[PDB]
Amino acid sequence: QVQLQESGGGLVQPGGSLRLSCAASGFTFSNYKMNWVRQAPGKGLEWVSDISQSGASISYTGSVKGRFTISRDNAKNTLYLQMNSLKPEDTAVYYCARCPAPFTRDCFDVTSTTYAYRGQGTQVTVSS
Amino acid sequence: TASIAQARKLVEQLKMEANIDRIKVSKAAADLMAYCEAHAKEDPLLTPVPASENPFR
Amino acid sequence: DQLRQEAEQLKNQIRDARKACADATLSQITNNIDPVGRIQMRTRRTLRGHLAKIYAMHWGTDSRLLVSASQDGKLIIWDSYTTNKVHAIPLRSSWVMTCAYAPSGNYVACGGLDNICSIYNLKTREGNVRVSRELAGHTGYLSCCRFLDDNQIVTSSGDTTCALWDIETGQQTTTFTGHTGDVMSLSLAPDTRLFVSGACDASAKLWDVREGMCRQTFTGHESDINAICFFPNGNAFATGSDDATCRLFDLRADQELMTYSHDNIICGITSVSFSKSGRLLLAGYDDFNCNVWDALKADRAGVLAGHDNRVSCLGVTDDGMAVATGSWDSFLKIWN
Amino acid sequence: FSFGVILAVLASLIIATNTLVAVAVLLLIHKNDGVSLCFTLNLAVADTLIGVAISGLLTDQTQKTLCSLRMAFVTSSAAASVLTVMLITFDRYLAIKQPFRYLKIMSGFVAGACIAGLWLVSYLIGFLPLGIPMFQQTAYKGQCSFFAVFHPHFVLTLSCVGFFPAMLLFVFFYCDMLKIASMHSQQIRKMEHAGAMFKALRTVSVLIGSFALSWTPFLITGIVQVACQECHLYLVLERYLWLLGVGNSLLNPLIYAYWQKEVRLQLYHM
Amino acid sequence: KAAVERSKMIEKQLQKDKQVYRATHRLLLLGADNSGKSTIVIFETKFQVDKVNFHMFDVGGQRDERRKWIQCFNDVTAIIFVVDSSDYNRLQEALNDFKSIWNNRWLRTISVILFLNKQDLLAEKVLAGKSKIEDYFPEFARYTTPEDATPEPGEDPRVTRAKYFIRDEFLRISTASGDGRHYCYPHFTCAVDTENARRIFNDCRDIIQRMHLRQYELL
Amino acid sequence: VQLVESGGGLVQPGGSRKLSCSASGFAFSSFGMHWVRQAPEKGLEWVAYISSGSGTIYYADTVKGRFTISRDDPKNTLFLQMTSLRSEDTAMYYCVRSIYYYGSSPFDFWGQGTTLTVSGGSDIVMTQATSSVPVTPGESVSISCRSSKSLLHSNGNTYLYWFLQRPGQSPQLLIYRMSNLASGVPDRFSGSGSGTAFTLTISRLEAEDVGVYYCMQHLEYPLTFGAGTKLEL
Ligand SMILES: CC(C)c1noc(C2CCN(c3ncnc(Nc4ccc(S(C)(=O)=O)cc4F)c3[N+](=O)[O-])CC2)n1
Repeated sequence: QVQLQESGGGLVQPGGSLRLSCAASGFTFSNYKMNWVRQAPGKGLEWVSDISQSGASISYTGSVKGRFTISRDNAKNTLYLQMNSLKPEDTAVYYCARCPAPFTRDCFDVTSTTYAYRGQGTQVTVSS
Repeated sequence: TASIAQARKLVEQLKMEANIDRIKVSKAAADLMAYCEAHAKEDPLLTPVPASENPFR
Repeated sequence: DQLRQEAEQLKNQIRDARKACADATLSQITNNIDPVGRIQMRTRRTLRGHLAKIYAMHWGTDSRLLVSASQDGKLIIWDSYTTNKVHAIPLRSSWVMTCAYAPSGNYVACGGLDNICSIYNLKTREGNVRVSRELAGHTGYLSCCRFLDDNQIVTSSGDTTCALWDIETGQQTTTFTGHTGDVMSLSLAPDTRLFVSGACDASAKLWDVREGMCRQTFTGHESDINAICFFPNGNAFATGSDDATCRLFDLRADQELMTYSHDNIICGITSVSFSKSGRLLLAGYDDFNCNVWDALKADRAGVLAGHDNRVSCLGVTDDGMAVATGSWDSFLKIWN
Repeated sequence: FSFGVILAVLASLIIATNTLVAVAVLLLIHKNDGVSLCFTLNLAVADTLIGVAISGLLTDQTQKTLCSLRMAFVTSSAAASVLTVMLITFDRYLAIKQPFRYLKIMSGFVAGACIAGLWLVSYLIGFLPLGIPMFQQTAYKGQCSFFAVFHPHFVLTLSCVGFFPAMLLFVFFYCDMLKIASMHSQQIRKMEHAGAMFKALRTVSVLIGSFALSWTPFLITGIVQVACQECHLYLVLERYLWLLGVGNSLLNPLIYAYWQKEVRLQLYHM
Repeated sequence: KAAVERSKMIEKQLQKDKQVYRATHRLLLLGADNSGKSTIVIFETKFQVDKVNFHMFDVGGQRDERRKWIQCFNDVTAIIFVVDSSDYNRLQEALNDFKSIWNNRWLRTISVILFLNKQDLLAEKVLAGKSKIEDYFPEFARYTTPEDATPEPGEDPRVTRAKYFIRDEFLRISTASGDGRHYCYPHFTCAVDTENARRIFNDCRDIIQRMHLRQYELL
Repeated sequence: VQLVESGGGLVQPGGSRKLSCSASGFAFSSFGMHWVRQAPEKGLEWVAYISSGSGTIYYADTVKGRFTISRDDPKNTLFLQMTSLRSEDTAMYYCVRSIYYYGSSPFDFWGQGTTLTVSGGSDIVMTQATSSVPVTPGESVSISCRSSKSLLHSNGNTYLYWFLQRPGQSPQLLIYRMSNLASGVPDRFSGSGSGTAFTLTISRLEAEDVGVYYCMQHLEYPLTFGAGTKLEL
């Protein structure tokens, strides 16, 4: 069992803030690289951010720089994401994916609906 | 309805797996012990064979 | 809706019943057996003549002849006792990933990135070797096609599906579905009525040939599964994965028994195999070497060194007297 | 007359060291396919015969036909080790100037034909002047010092005909590989600058210096001998300059063998 | 005794097959949909330049997960990468791919030839003005100013940008990893160029020359 | 699979003639060839052998120095040039094919034949005492082919072959290496033996196996046949 479960999400106002967590179990959390992925309504999947094994290297996509933050807790098997000043085009479904092949510095994921190590997702709606 | 089809056969598959019978690990582990003992003299790799009966010499 | 919560309760019941039959462990029962000691093996033969790296090999039933495949586009049949070449067959497509040998010794099969496991005839009256049939019903590449008898074959593909063919008419009979990722290997039971497969979703399944339905599902790994093989008496099997660990499962108890891991090994396993008696387990790695384990105690007892690139295939003869390993440096070696 | 203590010890290292390197090279031939290793093995064999031939002069430190044959064996051995170095340079030159046509003509048969014909030319240079009456100077007999059996005119012909034209080709070839490697590194340093917002001289100097500075002084004084008709040469002046010529055999296994890291890896392991 | 003689005649035939195998120069072509990967160049293709043979492959026949069958092409001469450098909404996706190929464990000694196709489109279709920065890919105008080359005599400074855009980010990844064992050869192309068989000829010659100079301790 | 011969006739002593064996329908370039001679009323004799690739040639002592054998693969033809003929060369000729690897079967297909009339102690001797035996439908028979030397090699297998010739056709193969059964032969013939004595038995004989039988050896290279026996009524 490599179960991944997400918590959080709901209706928000423009300029609001949300906080998300991704609890994990079934593997050693301190050997892999973790990352977030979102899917817009009626479109494909878009990579967003990732964090290294220890917490030294952090990457973002160009559209969310300056508004998103990623962090991990190796002592509790959790993954976080902080949101600030959300725009109406942020409505999507957010997942929580894991890189395979530990002790490695590349991933082959965000394929179509066939990736095994992925969560179910939570609904985020930013409109008024 | 695409996910409905995949979410119905998954539940149906799990139903026929729960109604199964299992035995104890102590009973299962003992049978593996007996087979290895009764066939210990029929393994040239475990017990080396002399060069007289070695076709790869 | 309720189709997601209902499946959650069913998983709880299966897990709960397994703990009832978990009284003792295999490790605390075999504590009175004397250890094997130290196993030393050395190379006896070296077969050379291929132009590129080697993916597959297979032993003959008589334990003297074997066949190997290479991505230069050749298929050579060797004589192991005298290192003589008997045949050489050129292929139409260079990218080949598997090969098999018929139990009766009249046919040879191969396949690869061209989505076809084709069949060759050896006992021709004109004095050469010619193609006999071509089976085409798959959508992804082929990773294993294994003979059942002189008339039907079973294949696994990279489109998450297995099939059972009929060579006389070229039409498949039964289709097995249920996996999630690419199917990487398969293994036939000694009684030839069941087989298992390992996919890239970190799970294994047990099928039956006569009916065509799934029976049990096993899951104890954390990553992709590369190799699988059966116990000699047909009641257990072992696997290898990319998390650098091998595991042993029991069909009767439907759970795990033993784990073979070491603190200095951080590379995956590419192939596994048992011995004739079933007490020793062999595995190939990406650090250019192979290890020998004590199955009943799970402690290392040997090593085989001498290859230049990673080992890709491994096999043991029918009478359990020799071991053959291929590698990416285009050489074959025979140990003891 | 203390010129015996250093000769016996000097030949001992040449025989032992060269045959140690030749073992490592031949083992790697059995582990992969490669034609460039065939010439490397031949150099180690050719440098071994120099030590064997020198070891036959410890007793000399005598007859009209005994020491005449001795002075002809050493001449052929030191001529087939110079010719092998010129063979390696031409092989390196073609693989860089014309890389596409080099992969067609080259095979294992071409290497065998070149090595076999190399030993015939070396043999003809040494044992033929034993019949030509122009060389083979007068018969004062007495002892044997390579000049009671050969004439100084023999030195004049060989140097001007073969050695000087062969030295000119060595410099020309290595002044072109230095030019090619200079422009390939110009573009590499240019890519690194946009992506963020010397070895040649030291190596070449050893190859040019070692090849030319060994046998040149021997030929320089020999040519002057003809002009003098007497300048008290073929004496202690010529009994120490010869030591340089046999000094290459202790230096070749360090440039063409101790490099090529693949070769160096086996030496440490074994 | 008569079976040993038969085995030796099989080896003479294998020797003649090795002569042809060595001068073949296999290639691998992989790109993306809507990138014009076909018109620039049917699994296999044959062409001959100066009596030299080349052979190129396309593997467009499987699913979208390729972490298993890509390990076969570990000893090809080079890899051709094609980018449709005209759209900005799908340009961040193209970068990620390149990053996975460069840093893979089994492809550490393979060089990549980069083709930036779709140049005539970006010359005028986007010059009119329908896109900007901070609304699309925010890294082609992070205060960039190169002064090492101004080709194509006659233009205002912003013509090649929409194709010059992509050049910098692929070089940021390339020069930050890989000591001396593989490089990158970017090129600019279009939909009507007839000299693309010569660029591959020249770029494959520098790969072999740079490999020999390094093992002689000259580079 | 066809083999045809051309040549022959009447020649005075001291002349010469050339023979040809044309082949079609199989891979001619991977098979060896033999020449076998049969007198008007006598046994069979071995003449010459040309291997595949023409790298090995053997001759009989009685025809050494006069006969020459050669082949040309592109045209699928075999030749036999003879000179200085005498009264001992009046016999029939055949061209035969063979192939050698691990587990194969040599001496499988024979030619048809052509007619040509014109007007030392170390070799193994193969002896068949049987010359004529009565036959009845549906009974057992026994024939023996002994030897003057041991035919068992120090690698596992012995070398003995059996042949059948009908009253008006060319001979064919029945059993190779004392134990195997040739393809297309029924399951009625069996063979057994040990070292020097060998036997051949038939369970229930029909009226389609009336003729002569032969045995040979393939251990030493000068090949020797047997006298033969008749299965007449
Ligand atoms: C053939 C080409 C490649 C070539 N281009 O240049 C040369 C040199 C000229 C020929 N060779 C020698 N010429 C002179 N003397 C030599 N040895 C020697 C032996 C005995 C005494 S002594 C104590 O008795 O007085 C002194 C000596 F100097 C040698 N030699 O090295 O054998 C080698 C190279 N070859």
